[PDB]
Amino acid sequence: VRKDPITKEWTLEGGALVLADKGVCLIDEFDKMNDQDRTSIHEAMEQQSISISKAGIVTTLQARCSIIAAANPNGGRYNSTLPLAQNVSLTEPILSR
Amino acid sequence: SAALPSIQLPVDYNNLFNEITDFLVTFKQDKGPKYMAMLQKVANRELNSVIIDLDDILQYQNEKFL
Amino acid sequence: SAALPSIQLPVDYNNLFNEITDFLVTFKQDKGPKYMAMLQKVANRELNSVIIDLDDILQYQNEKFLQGTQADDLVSAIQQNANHFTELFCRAIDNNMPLPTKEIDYKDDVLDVILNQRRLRNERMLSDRTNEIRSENLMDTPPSSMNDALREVVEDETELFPPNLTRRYFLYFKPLSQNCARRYRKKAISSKPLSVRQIKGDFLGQLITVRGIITRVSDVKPAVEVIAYTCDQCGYEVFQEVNSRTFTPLSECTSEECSQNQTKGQLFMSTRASKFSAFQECKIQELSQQVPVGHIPRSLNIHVNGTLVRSLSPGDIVDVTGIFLPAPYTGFKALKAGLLTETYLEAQFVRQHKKKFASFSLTSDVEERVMELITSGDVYNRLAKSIAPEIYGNLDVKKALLLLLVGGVDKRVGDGMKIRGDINVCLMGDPGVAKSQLLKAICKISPRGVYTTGKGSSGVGLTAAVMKDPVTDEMILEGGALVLADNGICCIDEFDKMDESDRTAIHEVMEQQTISISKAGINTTLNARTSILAAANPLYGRYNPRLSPLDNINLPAALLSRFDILFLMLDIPSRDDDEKLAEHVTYVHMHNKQPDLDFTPVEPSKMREYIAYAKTKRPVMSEAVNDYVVQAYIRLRQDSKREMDSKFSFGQATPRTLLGIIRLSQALAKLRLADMVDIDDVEEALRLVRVSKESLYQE
Amino acid sequence: PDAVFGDRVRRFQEFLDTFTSYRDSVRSIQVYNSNNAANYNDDLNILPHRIIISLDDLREFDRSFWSGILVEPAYFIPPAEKALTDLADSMDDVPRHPWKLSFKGSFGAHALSPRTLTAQHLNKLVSVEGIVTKTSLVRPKLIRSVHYAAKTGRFHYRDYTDATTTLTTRIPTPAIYPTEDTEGNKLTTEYGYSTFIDHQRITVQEMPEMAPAGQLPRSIDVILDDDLVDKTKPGDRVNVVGVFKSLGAGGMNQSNSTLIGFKTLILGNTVYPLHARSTGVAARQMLTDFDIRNINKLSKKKDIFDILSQSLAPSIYGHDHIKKAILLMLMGGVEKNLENGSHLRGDINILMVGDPSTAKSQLLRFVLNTASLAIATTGRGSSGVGLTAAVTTDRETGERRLEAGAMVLADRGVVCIDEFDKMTDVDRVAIHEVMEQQTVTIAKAGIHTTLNARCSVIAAANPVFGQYDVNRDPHQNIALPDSLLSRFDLLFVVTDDINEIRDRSISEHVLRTHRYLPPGYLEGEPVRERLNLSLAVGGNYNGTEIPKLVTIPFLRKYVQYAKERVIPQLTQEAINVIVKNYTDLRNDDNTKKSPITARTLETLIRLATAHAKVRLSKTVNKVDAKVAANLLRFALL
Amino acid sequence: RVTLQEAPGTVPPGRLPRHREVILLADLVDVSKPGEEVEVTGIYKNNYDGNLNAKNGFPVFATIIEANSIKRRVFSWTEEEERE
Amino acid sequence: PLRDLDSEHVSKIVRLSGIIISTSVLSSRATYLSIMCRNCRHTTSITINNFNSITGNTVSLPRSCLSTIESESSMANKKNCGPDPYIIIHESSKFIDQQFLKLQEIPELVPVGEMPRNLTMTCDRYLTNKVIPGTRVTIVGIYSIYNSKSGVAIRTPYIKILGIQSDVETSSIWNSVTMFTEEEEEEFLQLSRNPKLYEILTNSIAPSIFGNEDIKKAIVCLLMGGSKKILPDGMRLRGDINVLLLGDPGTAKSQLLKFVEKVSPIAVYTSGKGSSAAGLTASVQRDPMTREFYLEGGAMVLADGGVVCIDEFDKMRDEDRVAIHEAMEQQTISIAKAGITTVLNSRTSVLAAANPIYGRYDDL
Ligand SMILES: Nc1ncnc2c1ncn2[C@@H]1O[C@H](COP(=O)(O)OP(=O)(O)OP(O)(O)=S)[C@@H](O)[C@H]1O
Ligand SMILES: Nc1ncnc2c1ncn2[C@@H]1O[C@H](COP(=O)(O)OP(=O)(O)OP(O)(O)=S)[C@@H](O)[C@H]1O
Ligand SMILES: Nc1ncnc2c1ncn2[C@@H]1O[C@H](COP(=O)(O)OP(=O)(O)O)[C@@H](O)[C@H]1O
Ligand SMILES: [Mg+2]
Ligand SMILES: [Mg+2]
Ligand SMILES: [Mg+2]
Ligand SMILES: [Zn+2]
Ligand SMILES: [Zn+2]
Repeated sequence: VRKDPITKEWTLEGGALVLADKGVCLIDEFDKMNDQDRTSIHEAMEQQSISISKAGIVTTLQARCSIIAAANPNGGRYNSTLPLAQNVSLTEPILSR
Repeated sequence: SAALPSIQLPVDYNNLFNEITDFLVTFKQDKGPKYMAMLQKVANRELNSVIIDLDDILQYQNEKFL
Repeated sequence: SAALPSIQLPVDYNNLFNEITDFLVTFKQDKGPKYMAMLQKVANRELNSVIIDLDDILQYQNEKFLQGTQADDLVSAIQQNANHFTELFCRAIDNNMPLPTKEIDYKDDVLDVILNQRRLRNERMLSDRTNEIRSENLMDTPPSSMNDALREVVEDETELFPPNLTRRYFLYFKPLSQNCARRYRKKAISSKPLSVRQIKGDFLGQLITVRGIITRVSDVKPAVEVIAYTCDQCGYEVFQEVNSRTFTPLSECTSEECSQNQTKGQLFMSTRASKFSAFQECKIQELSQQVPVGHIPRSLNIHVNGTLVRSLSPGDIVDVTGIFLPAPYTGFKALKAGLLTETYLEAQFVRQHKKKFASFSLTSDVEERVMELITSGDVYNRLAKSIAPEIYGNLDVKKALLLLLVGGVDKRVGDGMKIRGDINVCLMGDPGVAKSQLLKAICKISPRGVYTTGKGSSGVGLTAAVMKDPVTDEMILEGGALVLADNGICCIDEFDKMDESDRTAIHEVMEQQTISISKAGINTTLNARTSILAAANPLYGRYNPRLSPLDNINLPAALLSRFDILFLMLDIPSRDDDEKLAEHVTYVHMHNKQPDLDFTPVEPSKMREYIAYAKTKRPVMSEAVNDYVVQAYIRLRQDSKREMDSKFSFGQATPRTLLGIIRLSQALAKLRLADMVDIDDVEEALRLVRVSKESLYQE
Repeated sequence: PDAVFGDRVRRFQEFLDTFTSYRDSVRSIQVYNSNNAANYNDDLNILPHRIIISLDDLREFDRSFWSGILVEPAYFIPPAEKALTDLADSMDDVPRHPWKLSFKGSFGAHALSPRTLTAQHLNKLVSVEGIVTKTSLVRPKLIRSVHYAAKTGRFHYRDYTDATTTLTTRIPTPAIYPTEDTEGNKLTTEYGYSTFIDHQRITVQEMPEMAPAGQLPRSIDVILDDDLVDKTKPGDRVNVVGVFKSLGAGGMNQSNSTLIGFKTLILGNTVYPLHARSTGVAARQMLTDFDIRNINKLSKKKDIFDILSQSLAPSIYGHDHIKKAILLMLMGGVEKNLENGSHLRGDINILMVGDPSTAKSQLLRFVLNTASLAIATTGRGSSGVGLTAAVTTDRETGERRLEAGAMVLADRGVVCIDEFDKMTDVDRVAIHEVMEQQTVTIAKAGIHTTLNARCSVIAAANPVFGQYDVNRDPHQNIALPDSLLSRFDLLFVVTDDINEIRDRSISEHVLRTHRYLPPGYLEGEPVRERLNLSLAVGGNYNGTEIPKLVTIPFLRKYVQYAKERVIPQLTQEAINVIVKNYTDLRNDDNTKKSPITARTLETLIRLATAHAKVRLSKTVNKVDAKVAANLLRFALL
Repeated sequence: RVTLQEAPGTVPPGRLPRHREVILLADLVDVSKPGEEVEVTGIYKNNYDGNLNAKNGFPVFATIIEANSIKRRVFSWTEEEERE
Repeated sequence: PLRDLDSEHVSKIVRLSGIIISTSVLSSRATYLSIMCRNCRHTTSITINNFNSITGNTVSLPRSCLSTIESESSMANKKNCGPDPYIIIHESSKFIDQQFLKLQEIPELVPVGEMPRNLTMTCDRYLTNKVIPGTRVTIVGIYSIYNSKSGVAIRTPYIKILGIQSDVETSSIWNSVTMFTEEEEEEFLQLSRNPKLYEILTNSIAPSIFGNEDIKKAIVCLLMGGSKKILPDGMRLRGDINVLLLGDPGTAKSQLLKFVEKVSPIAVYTSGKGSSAAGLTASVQRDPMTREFYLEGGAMVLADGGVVCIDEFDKMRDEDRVAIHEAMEQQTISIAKAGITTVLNSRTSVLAAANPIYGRYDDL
């Protein structure tokens, strides 16, 4: 929920996951997201919904979006002797979805 | 409001109206009451004026005092 | 009319003005009258401010009561109407002004020659009008009656400079003291100091005293009271009074010659002929002991005008006596209810709880007290034991804290470089040795003492920060704690818990006595001449003899070398000393005071004035003491070389140790009020250095 | 003169004649003022001219007049104030400001909240409970201005009125400031003869306990006058009784032309600071003579320390010495302020560390519930700014101003810190100053202040291995700095050791506690929760009126009485005992959980003083010193 | 009101792309989404502002384009598309 | 739809769906107001029944006194009262409340390169305080016009709210209902006499999840809860149960959490690190309009008297850890910030799920 500095009005942005409802979300460089985007992605693939409690707005938004992600291996090169779990920064709950 | 303030006066227009009605009904000067026959004559279009006598009212009050 | 009805008040200003005029010429304190001599000094351009003391007025009224005559209570009338009585006293003073004995010359102030020219112009106007009316000779006719009538017609016909435009003095009301009110059964609201919470709306218009700490002081600015305009058309000078925060200028001339004429002249401002005041706005804050439970301290505005400017500095515990006056409302228009007014205290008198060392003067009163303290005997030990009488023991610690308060002699060399004279002292030890209490005591004793916490004070709270001053409407650099403790002792408790920025700031301050800030706000160098007293703990919170003294002291070698004295304060459990410490602490808890009755501890004000007298001396060192110091330094360096490899190392001997020895010797010579440094001062300094670390660590 | 105004004046005069309590309350105020005036004349404080009026008694007397005040206060309150002023002037004939009214009792449908306030409650007397957020500066408002004409030497005056003083609206007549009189002479303002009445406005929003958890809260403005200013600080829980008034014209003038609407604010008649859990208002209660007599009867008993301690938390088995320590902390000791400005601690700090599920947080919550000014704090939830203080910017003045943290707001109170071991290092360094030097020093950009933070601290910690280990040294188990352990007066290690008989006793106590029913409640009915708000003035269940164990409301009376009344002093018989115990403890050889410094002697003195406060004794005796030493020896060993 | 910017493929190398304000009337609203290339025909007229521009010190006017027509330089299927 | 509102809908009743950003404070409008002339002392009453306009006074006080035009008195005592001579007698005036709402289109259906559009709405009387910000509503109202002082003759549109219908109703303490119909009471008592109530209530818990019958029994016990206590000494003992489910992935733990969230009267499903923009525990922030402390949100305070289903309980922040601890035993959250200190109720049953390290559970 963001305030425009000039318009001086509030806007509720659902983000890319809510905005791609009944569509597809294309996430480039899936490996290097921050913690907030990682939590948003986990909530989007877990319950297919995104909950917001900000600036007096408490609601949930539908995030029924198919996700196609692109990622690079750890170190920039894939290791065949090592499984995929230790080749990415993604943890098990976000990888199994 | 305080722009139209109120005062208490000894006159009460409810009990006075009740006394007026009782005087018009129950006054007998000495066919039936005087002002009840006057009102019957008015209602039959035989009279156009009703004259209220204050002597009759004073008589009524002094009988009520008796 | 009934639109502006009248009331009868007990006050009558005519007999009160007569009483004021009688008091100014009759009161003799026990050359002639006091205030007549003061006015003679003012008229000779030797004095700029007239201070009216209400104690003198109360004494005058009481003497008039002893002769039996009736005199009104002028003191209470001044206490309730100080704003009117300021102008009443100014008019009474202007009525009987002694003639200046000294002749005006080219070295006098511009204001003095301007007022003299105005006075001469007034006499010339009066003489010209009297001559003109006498030359008219209207009736051609009792010489005294005609002279009186001519005087009145000349006086009300001419346009003269008013007395406000011919005054060279500022008048202030000194509050009556509590003692003089106690002598004569008087109960004065002006004498009792109030907190800023207790000053309510019913105190407006009164002369009251507020007690508190000064937080912010504005820059001195010229606030105009009356603006002078000149007119080329008529030659008149038109004066417009100003009593608001903002004014509008005059455009067309309002003099009588232009008002009568069809063609109006145009006015031009003359800054030199107008009247200004030195103006400061100060914020006074409620003291910690005056704030109730769980409340935030409040602030009050103080307006400082005239010659009282620069008498208030931030961080000063002060009693400010002034007139509580209302101001126009400043704030949102929607939130105001009726005729809301802001408040300010027009300052009249300033009393310092801790007198500054630079303001010390060798008057007659301080001389007898200093001489008594000298002839009492053993001034050094007595002053050391009286710093914190509550804290048992720590004689050498209190001795070096007293040397910290006194400090050495700063050195300026002709090439421009300087050597600091301020001592820096560190107190590192186990918890429960009362080093925080000693730091608080040193802060209380020193006139400019700032107590800080290692994490409570951040980087911006120590050096500086740029902020906007709205009264002067300009960006100024508000200093931190090191600025606030300038030319004073800055006490940093929990020194080991500081972050690297604060460590860097202290690292520069202890040697350079300046802070060089080059940030996005300002590129400046500011003077911070603090004498720094730190308190600290070891690595683990406790001292262990297993490690070397350098190992368990988290202190880098450079900042270790900056400290002139470091005191290890070890809590070694011993049966004999614990008895004395326990009985001392328990006596302090029981009789609420020091147990030892064999000597009287020196009062903190007495200590402050003696240290102020000691700081005036600048001792020098002769050849013999120089050779003694040189040989001592050589032996110290050799001993540090020998003990560097051993576990008994306390660091490496440094030229800063030589400077510390010289500084401590000079401070000890200052404490003797001597201009020379002897051998025994150097022996005492070396003894303090040795018992700082080696005597207690060896045991 | 109005007829209904006079009739209502006579009716309130009859009401005041019926209830003599208001009459002799007026008489008590007048004799107090006259006594202070006589003392000022011969050799101070003045009471305001207002009377607390119970609405329930008025409803018992005249229901029509009570409903008139509640529904239309503008027509009914001024006659009542006039009648009170006439009665007060009638009793003042033998020995000037008009008397005011304050309302208490049940309001019914008019007991509202800032969210519940709508415009149907406008022009009505409403009671609104909430939390103070903004408190404006107390500003003097000019009522009468007095001026002097020097040419004639005469004192003139002018009176000024606005819409916020009177309940019923009148014609706004703006009288300008008189600077010249009728004949044109110069007038000089006589400050000190003019009349200024203090004025404040506060912003009361709904309390976060009953505010909805999701959306923004609602707030109202309250106008306060000379006797109601500085009764509140931001963060207080308040009940404001006043008339919900509307002022001005809502843009209906041609000059005004916007949709702020009619501005709405409460003309406050009464301000009650209520005590809530973990707030800045101290819980105070009226002490009757029966309660003082009972407290004095318990003071003479010899087992009183064992009665008050065991009656603290009877639902928690064991931990008897912890109960004794909590009681002695609630007593608070005596602080010393010397002639040189030095301050010596009086408050007692307690730290408890040990195994989980050992009734530590329950004891913390008990002390939060039973102390007058206890404030609860957790470890990682609060930070350095939230604990000591912070700096914000005022909107009106434009300058920086202070927010008092958890430790400053608990001045002369208890700080209940839970999960003490997870606090940050900056928090530890900040609280090193507060636990001993009892102050908070602020040195920020432009602000250098010192705030009083005189507090008692209870901390609950957890060993780094999760469970306390007997064979390990306690320094590794506690894993806290030595300075922090020296700050705390008592340190209690609690071990969840398993024993069959002891576990049987614990289980029986827990089940007997779980077989409890409140009075007046059915078997299947769930117990209802009512949020505890108390007005601030100025295993046996059947503990009622000191039978065996002291009930909690009477225990608070005992604690309050012992704090305000008795201030004990040391005597040499206790001094020899405490000196012997301290010098022995410094030279003992056995390993202790807490290290021994010079602070331990002061802990002994504080515990002896607190035990003397338990006994209601003007002096500290030898048995007090013995109890203080034997309580500390358990915590040490 | 629609902000029309020069397409970056047609801008000269060192120069910035110019922009204009296009006013769309009753039937032309919501026909051009942001980020798409359109070609607009319209009257290039002069907007009126009170007291001109005080910052410039010159009687400088702003210009707008009142759009007469918009041509753009959709997932709808027909029955033929269905049978395909 | 909100984007399809044209100029053909102006001063027409339209029905439009959306979400609500903010509900303003209740302004006070005047229905009946009594006025008095300043010097003429003429008393008049104005009754206003049109409150649906914004930014403009469609009804105002008269510009001149009405005593002269009425000619009410035979005496009729040049006299001019002046421009705007009437003052409002507030003690005899009647007022109502009015609210401004801001409604955005649904953020699910918005073009990617566009800021979503919103409309201002005015409601009054019994239509105020009927919705909270964030709920999805259908508004019936008049699409109308106001001029706010970018086009020589341009107007700002707004909606005169005539009725509000809520598509979904959020679950909370204040939105909960405690009244019950008599037939529902008869049905609930008749259900309780079934001796096989435990089996039906365990079977009804997640019928689509095979196995885990003891976990279903745990869920039933979680949903019922225990008896809360208020003891005479002041300390309270909680009745809510806390159930943790840790085990190998792909075992319907998250599905059980989702079913508990769907079946509970009040419940919040969240992760260990919270939600995308909804925090955990309790969040105290400043008010966006008044810069004052208030409770913004948090799963344990929005679900007081309910269940918080915390998936991924192992990954968690330290402040969240300590606040969750205080919420699990004491069922309260203690917040002591720089301005506000409070202890607020968090009476919530906690159902948490976690995954062990190194993937699968290790028996060694
Ligand atoms: N020699 C002493 N004489 C009198 N009081 C003492 C002495 N040593 C310690 N105390 C007291 O012991 C207490 C210790 O308080 P502090 O002054 O904070 O000690 P400390 O050295 O600052 O401990 P820190 O802060 O961990 S370095 C105070 O109440 C002191 O008055
Ligand atoms: N016993 C089961 N009966 C029915 N569906 C099941 C069962 N076990 C797993 N599933 C399904 O398998 C999928 C795995 O999702 P969940 O098991 O719910 O995730 P989870 O592993 O429990 O939680 P994690 O550890 O954070 S991935 C879901 O679609 C479940 O419905
Ligand atoms: N000695 C005891 N007597 C009674 N109840 C106890 C005791 N010890 C623990 N409990 C119970 O254990 C529960 C756990 O809370 P608590 O023990 O306060 O946690 P912690 O010890 O971690 O603070 C409490 O509800 C309390 O009733
Ligand atoms: Mg310390
Ligand atoms: Mg616990
Ligand atoms: Mg899962
Ligand atoms: Zn001129
Ligand atoms: Zn009129």
